[PDB]
Amino acid sequence: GTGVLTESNKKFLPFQQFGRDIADTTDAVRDPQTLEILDITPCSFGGVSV
Amino acid sequence: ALGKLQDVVNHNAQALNTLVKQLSSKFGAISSVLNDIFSRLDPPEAEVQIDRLITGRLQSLQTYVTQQLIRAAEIRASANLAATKMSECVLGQSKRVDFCGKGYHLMSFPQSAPHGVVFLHVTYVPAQEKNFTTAPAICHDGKAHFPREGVFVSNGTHWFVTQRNFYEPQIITTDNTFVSGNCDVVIGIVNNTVYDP
Amino acid sequence: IDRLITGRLQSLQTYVTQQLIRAAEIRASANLAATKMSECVLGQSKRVD
Amino acid sequence: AGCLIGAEYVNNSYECDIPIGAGICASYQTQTSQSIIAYTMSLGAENSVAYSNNSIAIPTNFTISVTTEILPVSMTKTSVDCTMYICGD
Amino acid sequence: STECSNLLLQYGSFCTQLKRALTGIAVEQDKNTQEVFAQVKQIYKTPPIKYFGGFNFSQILPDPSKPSKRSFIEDLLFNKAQKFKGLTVLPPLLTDEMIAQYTSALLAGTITSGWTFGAGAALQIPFAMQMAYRFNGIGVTQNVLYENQKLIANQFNSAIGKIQDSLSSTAS
Repeated sequence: GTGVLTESNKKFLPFQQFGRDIADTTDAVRDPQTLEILDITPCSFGGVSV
Repeated sequence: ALGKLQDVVNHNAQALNTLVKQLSSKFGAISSVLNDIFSRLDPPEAEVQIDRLITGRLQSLQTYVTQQLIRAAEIRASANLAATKMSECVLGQSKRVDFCGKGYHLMSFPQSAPHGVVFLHVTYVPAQEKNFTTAPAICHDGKAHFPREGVFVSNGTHWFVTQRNFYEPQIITTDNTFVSGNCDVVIGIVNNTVYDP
Repeated sequence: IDRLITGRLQSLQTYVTQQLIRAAEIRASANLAATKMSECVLGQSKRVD
Repeated sequence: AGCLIGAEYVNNSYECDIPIGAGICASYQTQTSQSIIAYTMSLGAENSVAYSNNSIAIPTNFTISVTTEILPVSMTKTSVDCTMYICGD
Repeated sequence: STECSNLLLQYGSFCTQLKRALTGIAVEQDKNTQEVFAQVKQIYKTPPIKYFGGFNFSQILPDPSKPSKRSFIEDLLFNKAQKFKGLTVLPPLLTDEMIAQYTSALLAGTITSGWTFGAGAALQIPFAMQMAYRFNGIGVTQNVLYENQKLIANQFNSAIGKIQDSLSSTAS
């Protein structure tokens, strides 16, 4: 996927790796070889009006 | 001023243009020419892209019909509203506020227009107001009097009775008042005298 | 991908149609409320009920 | 609603000409070269009327005005062909 | 999907009609929000003295203490979601502050004029005389009011007080 990687203050149980949101979308991940709670955010976009 | 009448015409023109342009669009086919398709592809495979084309065309026609129905609903609503407004304004005077223009409704004149109707409402707007001293009622020697159709006003020295739409000072007589109780219950009573012809 | 985009376009068209149908009634209710306000606040009315 | 690039915010208040959003209205107005300016729309002027216990206002003149109103009554008619719009020859 | 946009244009032009419909819906919503509130040109204000013959209006007039500038009833009614994949919500043109100012100006103009501010120039008239003139529109004379003004004001105050309690009780 694509997005910005940040750090969230979440406490995941030591058996889960993925992360889902209310709208069935990925929102949180786990560092494979570091075990750190990472947070993803969608890339910047929007509309243009003249 | 004719934007409301030109809007529906522009919408119909845009819908017709879109319906005409939707034909030149391949709905998952190699080309749009049915003759070229039937000449190039084999008869077995010729019954694949034509199905998608006819499905897309039927969907476009259904969407057009739905939009036409949605527009005709509002057109009928507006026509019924205009008919009611005409029947209430032209033949008969109405007392509904803000309905027959801004002001006191006096008359109306209908006019014709392409796919529309124009109304001319005549109103009544007062002007040149002036401040005056008012009072609820006046007190006689042993009785009270209330205005029948008007309001007691004063220019500073004398008292008169005028209507609530045009300043017309008139003397206070017994032909425009009525006795009801005495001067012990109204808050703000004033002492004066009435004229008896 | 053709079937997917066709289904998504059909869903979007259904959503737009539902939005238009709802906005029609919303406009009707707004016009009714505006008429009621203009008849009630801006003067006394004699219409029963 | 976003970031407006190409206009300056004026601390005055005028009528709304081009609606932007959240009460913001843009207008091509002179600042004294003419440029697009941005400001907050005004609802109207102040007309505070006095009010006492023994005051009344009776008019002395009147005027006659004539207004107009436009209302659509109908539209145009349409009729398409079934076998001609779907199939050619 | 840099290759998904290639076959998107092959099905025709569908983004123009839907965007036009959404823009029309937005303009219609703005016009509906305007044609209900924006009906007067002059913004009337309330006088400092709040002795309107004996009738209390402290529950409908805007409260200047709080920054919201709303009345007591509007607070109870008021005190009672992100971009998923491109769905954006456009903010309205008229704000809650402007709507509250319009409502307050309308209420002040009503209380000050009666039924003349909506038909012409603003004409001042006492509230007692306004009620006496309104009572004649149904058959009741003016002496009934001039006698039972106290009872009518008490009943009006009781009804205004009970309206808020009923609104707070009913949650539907």
